[PDB]
Amino acid sequence: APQGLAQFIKVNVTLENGEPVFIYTDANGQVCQGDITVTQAGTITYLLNDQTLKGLKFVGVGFVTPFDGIIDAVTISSDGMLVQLVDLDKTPGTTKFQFVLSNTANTLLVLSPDAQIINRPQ
Amino acid sequence: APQGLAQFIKVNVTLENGEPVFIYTDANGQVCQGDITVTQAGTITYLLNDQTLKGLKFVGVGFVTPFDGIIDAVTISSDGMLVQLVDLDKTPGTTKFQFVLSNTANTLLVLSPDAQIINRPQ
Amino acid sequence: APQGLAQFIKVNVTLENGEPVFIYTDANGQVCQGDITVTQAGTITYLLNDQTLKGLKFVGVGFVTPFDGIIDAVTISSDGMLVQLVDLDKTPGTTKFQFVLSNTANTLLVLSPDAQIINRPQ
Amino acid sequence: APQGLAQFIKVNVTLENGEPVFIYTDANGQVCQGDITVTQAGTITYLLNDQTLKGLKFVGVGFVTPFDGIIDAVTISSDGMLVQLVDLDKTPGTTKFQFVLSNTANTLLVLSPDAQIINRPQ
Amino acid sequence: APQGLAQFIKVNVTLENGEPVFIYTDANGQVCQGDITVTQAGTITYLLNDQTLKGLKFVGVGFVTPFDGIIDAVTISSDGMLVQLVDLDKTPGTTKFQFVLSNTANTLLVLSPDAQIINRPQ
Amino acid sequence: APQGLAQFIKVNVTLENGEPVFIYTDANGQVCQGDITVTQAGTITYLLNDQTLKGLKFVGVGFVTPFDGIIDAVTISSDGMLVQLVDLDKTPGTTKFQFVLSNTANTLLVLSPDAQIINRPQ
Repeated sequence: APQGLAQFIKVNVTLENGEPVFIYTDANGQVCQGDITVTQAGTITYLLNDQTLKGLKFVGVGFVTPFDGIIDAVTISSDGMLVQLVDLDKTPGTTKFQFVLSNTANTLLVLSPDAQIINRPQ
Repeated sequence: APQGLAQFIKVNVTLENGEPVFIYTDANGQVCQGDITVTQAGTITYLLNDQTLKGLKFVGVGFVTPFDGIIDAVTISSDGMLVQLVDLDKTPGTTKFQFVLSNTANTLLVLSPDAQIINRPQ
Repeated sequence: APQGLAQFIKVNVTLENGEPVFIYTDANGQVCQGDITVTQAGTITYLLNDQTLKGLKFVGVGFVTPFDGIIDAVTISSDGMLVQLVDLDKTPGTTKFQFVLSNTANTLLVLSPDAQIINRPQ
Repeated sequence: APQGLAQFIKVNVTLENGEPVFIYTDANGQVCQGDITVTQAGTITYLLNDQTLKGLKFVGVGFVTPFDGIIDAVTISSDGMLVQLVDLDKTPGTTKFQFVLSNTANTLLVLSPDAQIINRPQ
Repeated sequence: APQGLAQFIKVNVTLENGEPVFIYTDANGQVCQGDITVTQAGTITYLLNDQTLKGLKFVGVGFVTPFDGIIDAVTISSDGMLVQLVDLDKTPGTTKFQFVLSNTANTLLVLSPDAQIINRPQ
Repeated sequence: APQGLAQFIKVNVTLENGEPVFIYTDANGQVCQGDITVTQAGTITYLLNDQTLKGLKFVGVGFVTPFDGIIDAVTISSDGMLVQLVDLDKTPGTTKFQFVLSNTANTLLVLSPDAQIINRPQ
């Protein structure tokens, strides 16, 4: 049976001047931008590395255009350390998303700056 | 004992071209922009009017700079129809925020475009 | 646009003889009774100051007559440190309510003695 | 091995004059008062029969004196139709409790009038 | 009014070779097997004694044949330390169940080996 | 940067003789057994196709040996329609797991029969 591709990205969050900074690293330890191109059906797994001491946990992934069909689903682990995107790469196009996190310092949700997914179907 | 001001804003969400559009109205029924100036301690109450048929519910209010002290706390009702901001208007400045909503069509979170709160202390 | 009033009350909880005692203070640090009169639309914000060492968190606000229309809605923060009442002060009358809290010592919910809200519309 | 007693009570909730009325029935279909005497270790199982059309669900059982040791624990089913009290009947005395329920009409919690448990150890 | 029987079982969980082992004890401190015979309507209360240092909490009780009517309901305490089974012992027969637990080491659920309930109605 | 493999399995659940039957299908529509061999780091995505009319939702994936390191993490979607396993395929060996589901007919959790994951590292 046909398999897709599984991509793995670490979401490192530090504090600079009291506020969160999101640094993505790839499987080689290379800093990468937030943008991903998807060229076949698959998954994108984001692992949280919270270095802020603010108790960050993923609560989901947010979209300004959530019905565009670029990302099919979001799954989250019980400890808020992992989020995964399912992308069946049927609908071509681009979508902008932001990570949504809770914190233990206050009751405000934390948003990352926007990142982009580009689908190029097969 | 000293009282603050309570502001009330309706968050009307429609669909245009399949995607959500956020229209804020004030207590007079006037369309207003998302930006609010806070000139003393108080609360801002947002009531969801979901006209999308996508089962939107508030899940919180998100901030790219959540530790800036502009908004002190966020409260949410059990049905996801109300969110309230507490703003003690001690720390002057401006912060950008986006509403975060769940939907019943898919498992992606919905984000509004950004809005601004400006604190001018007394 | 028309604004309402935002009232702020601290809910101090101590232990006397092993059991919780609720002491309300107002914005001046004055001990006040639990009763509030509402004379226009607005909000009431309750901040938990738990001095019990029993891990108290708000889980809601309870009413024996919940459909009386005196309080329109209750919102709660994610950390259980704040609850807010929305009172549009359209329907005149009085309602009795009790704070509902979880604790970390056991699986029983904690109730405050009853307090009253009196609505006097404009 | 030693067994305790399991008591079963139906919590019938109707609306009279728009507001909830709690009617307890016992295993014979007899209306009973809310008060129970516990004369050995055991459980009390409360089954919700909501006749209000307000979508009531148990969310817990509340106590003004939650650390008195009369009731050891509360368990709740996932559908909010059952709550159970564990009473090891070690500590003698009496405690007053109220059922705490959510509803689908508004975001206020619903409280029953108080009921009493009397422990008489063996 | 007619009463049933309340049974009490402690679910002791240790680690052997890095993995959980479930040891049931009865009200006398005797190790018992997981199997219970129910000969009249009643409850079975399971208390978690987690000796693993893996932060185990009950999240429910699972069944391969959940619609067989042997167990009528499951209730759980807010701290995940207690689960209770309601067994009205109307439908005779046997059912196999496993405890379902969360842990704080990872995001996998923990299952006990299967145990059996045998109903013998009156 | 290095990518893994993403596998996709549909979890079809029917009722036979009143009880759930789990039928797995692969990306070709072929019925497959529950067992999967993992030969490099990647993800396994399970999509629920509930044909039971019992309101099944995934609540997690359970393991009798949850600390064996075969599966690194489980993620779940907000609607309970998807669960995903992360398998970094570092630790070789085999583990047995069961799907854990809630239902809307009763408060018992639903377990699948066991399935196996076999890790063969690279």
